[PDB]
Amino acid sequence: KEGYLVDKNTGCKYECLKLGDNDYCLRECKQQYGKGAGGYCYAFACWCTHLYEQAIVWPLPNKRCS
Repeated sequence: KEGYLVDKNTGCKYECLKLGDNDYCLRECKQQYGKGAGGYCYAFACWCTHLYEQAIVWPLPNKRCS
């Protein structure tokens, strides 16, 4: 159930730092979406790829960033 992790509030896209560097993506998903996660940095977006059914990926359905 993989994809870009999501801002659980406004459901704006979750922006990662310099693309390529799969360090911040990893870290971030580690310390919010669980100490067993993984991912990498696309074009200013953290695609995380180690996730469970109870990972949602951007946006939210019922409250995307309007």
